[PDB]
Amino acid sequence: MKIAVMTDSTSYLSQDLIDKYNIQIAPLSVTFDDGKNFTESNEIAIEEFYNKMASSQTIPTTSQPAIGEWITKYEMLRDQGYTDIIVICLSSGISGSYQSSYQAGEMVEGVNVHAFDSKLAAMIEGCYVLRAIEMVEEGYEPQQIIDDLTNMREHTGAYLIVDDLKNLQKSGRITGAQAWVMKPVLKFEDGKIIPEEKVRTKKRAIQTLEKKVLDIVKDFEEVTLFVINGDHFEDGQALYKKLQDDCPSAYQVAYSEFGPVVAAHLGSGGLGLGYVGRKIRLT
Ligand SMILES: CC[C@H](C)CCCCCCCCCCCCC(=O)O
Repeated sequence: MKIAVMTDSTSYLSQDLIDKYNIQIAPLSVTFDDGKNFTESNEIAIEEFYNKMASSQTIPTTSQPAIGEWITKYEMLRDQGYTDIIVICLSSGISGSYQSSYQAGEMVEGVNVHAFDSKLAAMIEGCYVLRAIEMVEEGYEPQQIIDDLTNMREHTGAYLIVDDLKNLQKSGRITGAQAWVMKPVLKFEDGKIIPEEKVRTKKRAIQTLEKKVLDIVKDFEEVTLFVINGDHFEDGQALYKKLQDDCPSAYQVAYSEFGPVVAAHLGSGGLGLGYVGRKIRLT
């Protein structure tokens, strides 16, 4: 038994971790209104993406990995001698990437695929990859890893804000906000993005993100927090610095950013605060 762990590009793992653990990536893509298509990778300079998105009369659209891209990746890992593949996917609530990876796993011969619906995105999704790789090294079997990740998902969540709900509304990735067709605070709930509160200022929304999350993770035996920032540098920097001041060092507090595919749906000003009830290995 040789177990591989792979994921899609929206887990936004650093190239260092991808290189070190040889993590295969099924990439998602972005398509701009001038017909220019782009595949997600760390090669992309993210400020260049925000610039083109701001200079687009029409919001760009995104694509999940086609089912054939999952298949090709599964066959490559099988043909390298892997018998089992753990697949960490973007939330099934916002993308078909998981169901495609699931269906692709049924269709590929000679290797066992264990697709996992992270029910989130970005480096919070990435944390499931890093937990899976850690357990593989420790000798666990695929069902034990899927069981552990499922328990991890019960103590994992995220809150977030955006400058303008237009991008989420255009793509249909905000649920239950038909009345809004003030500053909204959103959260993930069973893999979908819903409104949580509405505050008067952006600064109060950022303080609200911290309070919501700290109130939750206070009861966890292990805590990892991720500040995941968009195109406004000082917003993520302000939240990250304040968390380092307000949290004990027993909390793991990390920083990351949104890639093009997620940025296309949030628009400018996206800022997330995510939590995992585990001490995830980030090295
Ligand atoms: C701290 C964690 C953060 C709060 C996470 C925020 C994630 C926001 C996701 C926006 C929606 C992306 C849909 C991509 C669909 C891709 C497709 O299938 O086309």
